[PDB]
Amino acid sequence: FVVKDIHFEGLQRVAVGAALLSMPVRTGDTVNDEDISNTIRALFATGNFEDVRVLRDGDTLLVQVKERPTIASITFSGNKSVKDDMLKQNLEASGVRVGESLDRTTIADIEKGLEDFYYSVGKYSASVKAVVTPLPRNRVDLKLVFQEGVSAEIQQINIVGNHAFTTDELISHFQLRDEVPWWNVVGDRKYQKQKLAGDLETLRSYYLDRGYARFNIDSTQVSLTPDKKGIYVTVNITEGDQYKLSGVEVSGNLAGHSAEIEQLTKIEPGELYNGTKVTKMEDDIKKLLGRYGYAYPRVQSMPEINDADKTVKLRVNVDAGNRFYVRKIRFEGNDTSKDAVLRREMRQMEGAWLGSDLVDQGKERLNRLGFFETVDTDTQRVPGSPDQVDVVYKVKERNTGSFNFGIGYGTESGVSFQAGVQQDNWLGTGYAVGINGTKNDYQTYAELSVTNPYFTVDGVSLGGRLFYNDFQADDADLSDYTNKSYGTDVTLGFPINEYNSLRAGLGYVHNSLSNMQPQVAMWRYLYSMGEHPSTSDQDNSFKTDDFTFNYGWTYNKLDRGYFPTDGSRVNLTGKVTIPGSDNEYYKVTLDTATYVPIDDDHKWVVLGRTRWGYGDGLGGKEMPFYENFYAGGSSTVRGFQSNTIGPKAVYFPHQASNYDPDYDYECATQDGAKDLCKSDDAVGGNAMAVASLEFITPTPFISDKYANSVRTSFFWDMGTVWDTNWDSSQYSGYPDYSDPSNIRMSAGIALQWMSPLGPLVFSYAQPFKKYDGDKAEQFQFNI
Amino acid sequence: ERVVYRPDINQGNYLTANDVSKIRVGMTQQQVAYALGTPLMSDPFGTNTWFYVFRQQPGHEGVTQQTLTLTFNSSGVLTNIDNKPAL
Amino acid sequence: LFNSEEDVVKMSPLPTVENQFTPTTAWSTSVGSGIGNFYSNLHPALADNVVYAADRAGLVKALNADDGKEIWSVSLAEKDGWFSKEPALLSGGVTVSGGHVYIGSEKAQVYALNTSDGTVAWQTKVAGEALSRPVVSDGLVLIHTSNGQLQALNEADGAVKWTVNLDMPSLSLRGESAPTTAFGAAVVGGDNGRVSAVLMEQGQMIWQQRISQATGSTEIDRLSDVDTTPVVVNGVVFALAYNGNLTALDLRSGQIMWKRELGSVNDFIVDGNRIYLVDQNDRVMALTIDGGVTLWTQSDLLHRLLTSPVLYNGNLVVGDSEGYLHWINVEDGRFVAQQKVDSSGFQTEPVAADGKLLIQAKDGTVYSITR
Amino acid sequence: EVPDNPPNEIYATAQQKLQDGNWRQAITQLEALDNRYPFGPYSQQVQLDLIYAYYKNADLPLAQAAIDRFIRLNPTHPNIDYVMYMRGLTNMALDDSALQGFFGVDRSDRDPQHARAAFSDFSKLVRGYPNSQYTTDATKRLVFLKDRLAKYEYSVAEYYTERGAWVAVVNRVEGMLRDYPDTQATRDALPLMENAYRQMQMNAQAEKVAKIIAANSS
Amino acid sequence: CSSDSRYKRQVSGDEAYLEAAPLAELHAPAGMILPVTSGDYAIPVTNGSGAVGKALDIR
Repeated sequence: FVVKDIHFEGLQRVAVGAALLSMPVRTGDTVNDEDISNTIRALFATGNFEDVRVLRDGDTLLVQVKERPTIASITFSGNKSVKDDMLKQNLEASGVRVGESLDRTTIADIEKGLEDFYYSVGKYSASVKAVVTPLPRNRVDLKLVFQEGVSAEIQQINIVGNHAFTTDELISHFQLRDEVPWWNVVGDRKYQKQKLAGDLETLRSYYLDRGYARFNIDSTQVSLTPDKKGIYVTVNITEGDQYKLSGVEVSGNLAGHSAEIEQLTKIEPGELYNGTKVTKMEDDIKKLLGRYGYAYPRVQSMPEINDADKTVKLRVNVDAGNRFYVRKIRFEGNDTSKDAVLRREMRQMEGAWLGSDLVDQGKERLNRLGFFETVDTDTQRVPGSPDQVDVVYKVKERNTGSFNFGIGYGTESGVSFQAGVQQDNWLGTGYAVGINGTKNDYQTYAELSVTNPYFTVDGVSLGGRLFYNDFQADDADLSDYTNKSYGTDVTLGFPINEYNSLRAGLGYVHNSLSNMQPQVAMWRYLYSMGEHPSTSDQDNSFKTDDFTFNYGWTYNKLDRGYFPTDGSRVNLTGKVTIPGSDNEYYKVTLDTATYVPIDDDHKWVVLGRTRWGYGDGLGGKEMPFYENFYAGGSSTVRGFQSNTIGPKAVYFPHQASNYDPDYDYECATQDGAKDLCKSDDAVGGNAMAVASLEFITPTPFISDKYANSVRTSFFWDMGTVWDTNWDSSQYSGYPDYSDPSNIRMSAGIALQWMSPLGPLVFSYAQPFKKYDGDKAEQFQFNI
Repeated sequence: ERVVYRPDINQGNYLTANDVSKIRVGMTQQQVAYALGTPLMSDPFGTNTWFYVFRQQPGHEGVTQQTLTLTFNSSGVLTNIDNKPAL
Repeated sequence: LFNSEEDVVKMSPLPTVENQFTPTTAWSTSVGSGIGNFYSNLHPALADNVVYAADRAGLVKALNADDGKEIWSVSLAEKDGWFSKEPALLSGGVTVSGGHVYIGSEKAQVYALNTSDGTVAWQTKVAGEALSRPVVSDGLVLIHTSNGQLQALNEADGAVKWTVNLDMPSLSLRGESAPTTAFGAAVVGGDNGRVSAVLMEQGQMIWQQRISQATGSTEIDRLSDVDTTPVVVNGVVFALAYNGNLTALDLRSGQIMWKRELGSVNDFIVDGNRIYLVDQNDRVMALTIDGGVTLWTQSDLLHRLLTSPVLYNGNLVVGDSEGYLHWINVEDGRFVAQQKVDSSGFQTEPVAADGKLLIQAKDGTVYSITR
Repeated sequence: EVPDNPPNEIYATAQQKLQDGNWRQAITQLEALDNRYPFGPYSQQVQLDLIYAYYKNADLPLAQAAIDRFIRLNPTHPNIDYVMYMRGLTNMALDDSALQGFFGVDRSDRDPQHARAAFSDFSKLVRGYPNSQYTTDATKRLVFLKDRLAKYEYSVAEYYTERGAWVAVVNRVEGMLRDYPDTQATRDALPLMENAYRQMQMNAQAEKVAKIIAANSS
Repeated sequence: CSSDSRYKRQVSGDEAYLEAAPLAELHAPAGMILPVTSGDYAIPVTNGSGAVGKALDIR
């Protein structure tokens, strides 16, 4: 026969002419009925033709086909713990997807591989069921039922061939967990084969640094115990007869650094053998040669394990390489950032040999940046000579912008607002932005704090800071305790170490006061100011323009500038006055940021966060008590209401504040209570000693694309503020605040949520230890 | 000015004293390139001069430099061994 | 209520409890310690009026097979090593032959407790603990190790005769392939789904037959405790593969008589012609010795982890690892007595010895049962 | 998106949202058109609409994939003059897009990563389609991107002067040499290398720079 | 809920690619000519224009 035309039915994805290429018959090519059957199988061999009926109308072919193509959907049901996509990856492993050709034969073999995934993932007690639901014009839904019972769990380890270490404590060295005790509750205990392979190498490292160097794990076999959960496992090892580290016989391309090698090969001949030390000492050479230029310091040890005297002899073969590998360096991730911000943050220089650590230190200033999300690079040896390494610092940057919460009473009830905004190096342009202030109908505050942190090459931190408080606290008018206060401070950063930088500058401050409270310690401070006011009246106005020298210093060997895990950063701070100031005093303070990682993966970190401060007069005049310290409901001692830890304002039996608000804002005033009354408002002491003890924790219920953006942290808050000059001869019927044992206690958990405008912290903290005027707000919702 | 803690500037692409004695005038570029490799600067339009120049700054303590340039001919064969100390 | 919200899959209970006969106990003498939750192929023995019951925790008992009275008791909780009084941790079941009681330990250190007192009439540290009971036979202690090492000893000192690696799958594919002696040939199944025959005199492979798929690229059952211990009728190996796939095949050449190579069978007896079995369907069946033709069957015990089929008190008796005992029809599958005597359930198998029926439970351990 | 609907009606609904400028909603039609009929006749034209519609919707990871789709869909096509130009334009938007230019702040000091990639595609356009409707348009980018690379390259060459790494001065401007034969920032980088030579006591080599400075003073 | 006029959404866009100009070719005297060409940074200049920039807009 010969075909006049082929009746191309049933395509659903495939072109006709491409299918005509799949047909051995082509529209005028000679037809036999075997080639008709060859036309049957080849459309079956196309993998899209669920039925093929190549028939003919006498001699002209008439092909009747049913179509495998597009799977219109694949729906997953019962994948509680397992991701849809990794299950769908098995479909992508088996070459099927939404839009692919559905062979209805291909259900169970992939379903096997799904249960073979369930096999490999840690179970076998989990089965699947792919359900076909036909969709329009040939299409299909792949409904997928998942019958997930439970994973298999680690039950027992049997170790044989071990003769010097107990099996259970060896498991304690391992992560092969099979216990959460009843008077010891820890994390869970399921199975993974990756735990087994690694904790083999925990054991491989275990006997290694003991001295056992003919130690060898003979085999191991995990029980295929017929219950779908039973994980018992034989471990067959050879103990391997501890060897004495008897000598190192390093040579090779020592490059004249052989003495420097020899301090790195200081061993005790005959001490028990430590291959981890060998593992360490090889890297030290590779750090020794890595700082000498040798970027490829091939170091091949050979422990000649001499069992004849139960020792081991360390041959070490050294190939150092070339020196001037650092040709140049490249940078990526700068598409919003400044290149000079990046280029100023390096220490290993182009056109040099390799000092490998300056790269890492150059990575560490990038670690201490905090305007990044990843610190990484690409140290590409450019091909050709071994002097061409071009190090491509691809990194991931971070975000910017932050806003202060809390604004206004009402919405159009008198324009009052509280503000604060920080544009975070002005989007990383080298212009550090801190801006705040508030305008209200009772007080008005303005502040700027701007810095070019690297205005010049010395880390020159052009920190200009101004403020202006039109503070009245208008109860009816300025008669009730006004202090207008305004002034400025320019402060700089200084080259101190490569992890240290100083803070120094001069602070201007002019204050303007009117008719303040009958607090006698205020009067006492006024008497220490040589001012002799009326005590039963808020009638005393004051203008003072102090001139202070501020100072400070930063230490920096803590992990990250934004999300650290390990190290510490010491933050010296403080001020003194000058000749020319209207008041002569000092104040010193320092608060710490210390990270004690419980995990050595540093996923649990004890936080050392304390606060220290002290201020007093230089002689004659004293420190103003607005320069005192306050705590509770505040910086990290909180769970109280704001600034509710400290001494109190004992009011004079008072007559005239130039208006009492007439049974409002009563100050032992003309409106009653004309007696000495201790306040409840913590007006703070001249010494600060408070702290909080916080603990970095993850939460195992959050997706780790943004759980890593989150610091959940319990805490305990404690401490007091109290005044060293408090003389309770006058406070005889009152408490003493020259007492450091006014120590509170609050505790709770802090919740850092990284919002797109920076992190957002909210917390609940119950103080179970309170004193005078420790007013409380346990829920704390902050920025 | 009165700053003393000035973090130190360093630079390589230079040679040590054995490297000066390791080579001699008449060597090819390749003869240098086996023993010393490339310099990290050569002559881009003039005749090939192989620039192995040390640089360093000690903090508020001056500057440190060993200048050494190596002019070859057009055949890349050594014609000059310039050695020069710091400024 | 404090555990009322979580979710796992379910396996069917035991229906149709029938008690046309009264089931009782012979006595109770439970060690209590025993299998427990910790799975093992240790099983007791019963001979010479001595219920040889024990634990892998160390204690060894001699219970008088009239009342289970403690005749002697020693303890193989190990007094040394890295600690004093460490548990026995036994691999194999209880072998009692002569003046010796043999149990393979998971320390690969085997003993022969003199049956009259339990004193170790010899011990031997061996190479690799066993996936089988120590098959003490013909002057030899036939061992299929965890590593599948065919180790023969001398049963008067443990003088190791050889050590030969057997059919060996990837991990501890857990199945008791006990090395049996059939006419001076070491006959064993295999945890790799295959079967082999070996000269018992020296450890020389008579034949090895690849039979069935095991885990790895064709994943098979891990709930069926397949009896890869071969029960050979004189010229035909009747045994389970590691998946439970059944074949009948020549003892002398391995040549397939017939097969039911589809099985998920756990435990079996080749009872005459009527092969009684335990599926992981947990459906009883009487298969025929010439073609596995169902002479009768019974699925009245679906998704119950059952013990071995035994005939006792004139009925087919089977317990479970749930505590239910069932007196099956010897013919088609009817409970003629059903006994719920335990809640701990029976991991060891019924030993119809000394005229009694010895089973050791997980923790209600030794229940000697009659009707 | 769209149910299993008449495809031209899906296309016309998309076509209206093209004329709506409803690029958020046109792609809502244009996807579900090709989610059911990617073998449809204008489904390749849908992609040529989609590359326009992604870029109009600023959908660059989709404008990433659809071009690479049309790489695999139509490796030969007349509309690759549209595609290879927009591939640079996608990279042009991918390289620098911040709102600091509204504040009057430059972005040529920012990374020319995709501007390097656009410098390929724009040049791959005018090599692939030297006669296109986009040829002088990309060449005007190729004029603009080159100096934007050079102003980037001048900014990174600046720091090595401020560092004093005169070795790293020379080779960066040597990169500015081999890349840019005309950019004025290179002529501004020209005497600094001469300074760097005179700061490396290579004044004679710097005198060679001065004669080129004499040859390029104006 | 419906808002209205006076700046509902932001606006941006530029012809900055047109605002650049080809710059001043560097001449060097004899003995001082060094190469200045590398890949696409020697641009392939071809003509045949179309409307330039956002003057041309297609489907």
